[PDB]
Amino acid sequence: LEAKKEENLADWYSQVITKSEMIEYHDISGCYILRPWAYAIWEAIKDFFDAEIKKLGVENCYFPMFVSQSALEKEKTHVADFAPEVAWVTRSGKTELAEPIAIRPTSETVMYPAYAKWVQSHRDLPIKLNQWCNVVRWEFKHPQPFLRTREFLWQEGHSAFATMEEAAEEVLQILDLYAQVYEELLAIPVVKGRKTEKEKFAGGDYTTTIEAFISASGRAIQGGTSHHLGQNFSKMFEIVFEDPKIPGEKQFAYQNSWGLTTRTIGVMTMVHGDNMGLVLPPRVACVQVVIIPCGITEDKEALIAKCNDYRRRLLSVNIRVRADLRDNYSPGWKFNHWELKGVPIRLEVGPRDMKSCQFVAVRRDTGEKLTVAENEAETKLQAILEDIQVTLFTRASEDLKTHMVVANTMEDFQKILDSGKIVQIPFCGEIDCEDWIKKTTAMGAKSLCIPFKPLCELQPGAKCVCGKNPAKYYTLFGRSY
Amino acid sequence: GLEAKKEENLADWYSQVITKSEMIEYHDISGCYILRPWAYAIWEAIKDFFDAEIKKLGVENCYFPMFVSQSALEKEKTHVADFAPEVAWVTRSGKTELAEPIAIRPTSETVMYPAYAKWVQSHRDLPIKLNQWCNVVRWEFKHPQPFLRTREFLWQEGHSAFATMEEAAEEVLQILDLYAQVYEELLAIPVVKGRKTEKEKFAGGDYTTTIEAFISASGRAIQGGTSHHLGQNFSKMFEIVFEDPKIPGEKQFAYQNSWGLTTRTIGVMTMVHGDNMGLVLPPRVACVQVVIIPCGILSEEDKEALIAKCNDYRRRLLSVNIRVRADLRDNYSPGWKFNHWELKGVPIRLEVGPRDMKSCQFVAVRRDTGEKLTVAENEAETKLQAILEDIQVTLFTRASEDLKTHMVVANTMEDFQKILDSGKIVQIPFCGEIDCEDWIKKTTARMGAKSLCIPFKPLCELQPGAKCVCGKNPAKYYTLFGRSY
Ligand SMILES: Cc1ccccc1CNC(=O)c1nccnc1NCc1ccccc1C
Ligand SMILES: Cc1ccccc1CNC(=O)c1nccnc1NCc1ccccc1C
Ligand code: PRO
Ligand code: PRO
Ligand SMILES: [Sr+2]
Ligand SMILES: [Sr+2]
Ligand SMILES: [Sr+2]
Ligand SMILES: [Sr+2]
Ligand SMILES: [Sr+2]
Ligand SMILES: [Sr+2]
Ligand SMILES: [Zn+2]
Ligand SMILES: [Zn+2]
Repeated sequence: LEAKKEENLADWYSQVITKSEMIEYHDISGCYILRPWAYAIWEAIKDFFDAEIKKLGVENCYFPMFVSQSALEKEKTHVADFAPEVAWVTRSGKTELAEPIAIRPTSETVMYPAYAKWVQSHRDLPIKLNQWCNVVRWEFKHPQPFLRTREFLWQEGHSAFATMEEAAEEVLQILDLYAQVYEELLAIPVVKGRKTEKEKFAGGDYTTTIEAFISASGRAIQGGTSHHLGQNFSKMFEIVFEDPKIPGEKQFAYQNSWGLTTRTIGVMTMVHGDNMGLVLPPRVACVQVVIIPCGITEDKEALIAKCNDYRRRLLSVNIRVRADLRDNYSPGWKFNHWELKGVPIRLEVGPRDMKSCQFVAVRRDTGEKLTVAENEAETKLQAILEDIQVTLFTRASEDLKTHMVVANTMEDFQKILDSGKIVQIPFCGEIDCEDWIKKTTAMGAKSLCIPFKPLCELQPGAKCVCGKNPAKYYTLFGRSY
Repeated sequence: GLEAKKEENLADWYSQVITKSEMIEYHDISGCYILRPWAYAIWEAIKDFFDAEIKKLGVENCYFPMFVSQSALEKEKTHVADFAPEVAWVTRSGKTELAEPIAIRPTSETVMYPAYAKWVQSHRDLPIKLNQWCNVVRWEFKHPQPFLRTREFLWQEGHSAFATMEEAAEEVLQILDLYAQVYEELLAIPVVKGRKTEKEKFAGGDYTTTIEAFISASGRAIQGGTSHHLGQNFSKMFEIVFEDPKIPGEKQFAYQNSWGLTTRTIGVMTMVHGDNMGLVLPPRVACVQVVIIPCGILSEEDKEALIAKCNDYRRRLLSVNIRVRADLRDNYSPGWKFNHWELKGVPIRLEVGPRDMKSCQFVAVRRDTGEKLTVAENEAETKLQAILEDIQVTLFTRASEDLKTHMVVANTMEDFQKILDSGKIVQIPFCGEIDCEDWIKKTTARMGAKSLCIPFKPLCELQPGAKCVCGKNPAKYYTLFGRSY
């Protein structure tokens, strides 16, 4: 690895995702190849998230990718902010189609016409559906793998309820699931809050989000969204049901939508990566422990059989293990090779170590070498793997606890912002006031989220940073990624 | 209920079954359809089986971009010219025309193999075995059918690259056998293995092996999956070269394969095993093998014990890994739940009446035969298990017999069209020419019979010196002919 993280971060990120065999560059700008090393992280998120949403009653399905030109113009506010971001298919071959067809930037306009046919009574509720698919967002910003891409994989769960109470209860349920994915699988602490009126989902009531922080660039990034659509989309697609007790009364449905993309892997690379390469948390690592024979220079057949000893012993306790037993490369090459890929534990077996009933476990995060007896293999490695997961989170929590501050004035909010930090400021919550913030912070700082539990309680009567309107709440501000 | 009959109008019967079973919902755009969770669970059941089998062969999962460039598609010329009229093109961002239209993938050959060239440099960089589960757009202007003939479908596509051609030719038949296991062991659908003719083969590749199924209701056959050996025709155009391990400087081209399996599997399952009373699911891919339905609806205290007895059955059937659901919904009638789960094709319906609860009795109803057999509260773990395996074999026996009745052999063009108009598929001696294959489709329609596959094990060996049905060229093999979807 030639680039450093504190110096050239952009070139460091490109070398890390490629040398770790996670990302391969295509030739259409905005598209990237998810190699099996990075795809195994996405499946680990799928098998965890799917097991949680199916407890809540959500069922997986799949909807068409194509949207007709008439279906996109059904919800006016939904097509406003999405019009410049949508890609249209106008012909197949050299034959122009009947009507231009769009690729889905989101499946709200595709499913809700079907929700209207399925919802006809109170018994046909609640509907809870989810799908793992791909979407196209034709944005004119600089693409970066995982983080910002035109095409990306995600999940989108759409749920219609008969009451606003049960709909509001699922919004916070899904948002806390997204928090578990970042904190308990990726070891990334995030801040849960609400979006402002300018950066909320178009055509919806309110948007909840989780904001992760990257100390290498001093920028924050949104990791997931969970919107409460209210009756906005159900009033335009005629998603109504009959009241169970009152005869003849028909009430509109209350709908929610929530999503989580593959930038979860990107934030993991940005938060835990170092100048030695990738760093995978043991919870999502494709290979947790790699076994490498050392000191090879004819008693070698026993050393290989002893590496196969640790390999099968770790498989029975259900620990993802890989045995690199290639004779083409030196043990020093394998050390560099698997450190770039982020394998949490390196299991070194030497000739004298084998005959001594001991081995060496090297931690990817700290580089510490711990000699472990042969009998304690399954139990000590299970303890170090759990310790690496927490260590990556505590160190990430320390960088988030110290880079998030409070500022009540504009110049002190401006000063701390240029020091690579995100700030919570008393904010009035107006669009015309937020545009001025991004105009004077310059690249300019945008709103991140209105945190549920802010760092400090807002003083009653305290004004906003603009000095003209009274402040409504503390809003986390900063530059986005 | 069901407003159509399978023998009367199969087209309307197909629309009623796929929708009333809550599998397919129609989309605003023709040719595109919605995969509801009941149909998606059938595809997920195929996924967990086929994924674990290719994992044992060294294949790893990944995901490639859905957009292909105009330069990469025009590399292999024979491949693009055959796919060109069905390639959806992205030509607009918002209300602005792009300076260079990009295409949506109808297959990921021209997308992955450029990356295969960068990865393959040494001999140890082989073999590369990569698979991906994704959707594919093939915007054909022909008559669309749900599952069977859709413009967008979910599928899997594995792309392998080997150093020697022996391992490549070996894996083609390995994947082809896995496709047969998906249809025979799981879907209980008998398939015939064979190679595709030069007309129906994969353009730009070497040879194409495929599986074929028969639908007795329409008398038409259908392709269930393909496994193409690409040879070096693709590695030569994308420069996928590896240095020779012994000969210094000399670089060799890699032998490649490609295989795909689509969601058409579900449509073939519904077309073959579906009856006039709804869907019929094989117990292997059954999302719900047995359904507990509390029937008999007075005594609310005993009625609570009836729901309690339902949970005991659902709790005991889980210990034997029998997929069970207890429909304890107090907002639906038991008669509603009967035909509702019958339309979904649940293999067994476990009904429990109040008199049966107070007498060590319960009734199990088979979906394939409709046998209402009363079983005691003792063999609930063994009898239902014996029925589930008896349902799987019975469905496969009816379909394997239907194939033997309608797959015959004819040696003259006269006997060809006669048995073809009887709703059967026929194995004929064929010369293998593209022009002769086009003449067969035109003559047998005056609706045209197409070549299905060249069976590896035909019904009869070609007699030495046999002539084709055309009479102008010697026959090379027996080919399965018949009308197709
Ligand atoms: C901003 C930009 C710049 C250049 C090109 C394209 C794009 C657009 N693409 C995205 O915003 C993006 N890309 C990958 C993964 N997640 C994403 N959204 C993030 C996202 C979207 C929806 C729900 C939840 C989340 C976390
Ligand atoms: C023929 C037609 C008519 C009208 C509109 C569109 C289409 C095209 N549709 C397909 O080719 C299709 N559709 C769904 C499932 N499998 C498919 N191919 C079948 C298939 C392809 C590749 C590998 C394996 C299989 C079994
Ligand atoms: O696009 C979005 O942001 C929401 C969440 C997933 C579905 N729609
Ligand atoms: O499209 C096809 O038919 C082949 C098989 C999967 C990849 N390409
Ligand atoms: Sr009213
Ligand atoms: Sr009302
Ligand atoms: Sr492999
Ligand atoms: Sr040469
Ligand atoms: Sr050569
Ligand atoms: Sr001749
Ligand atoms: Zn203000
Ligand atoms: Zn001929």
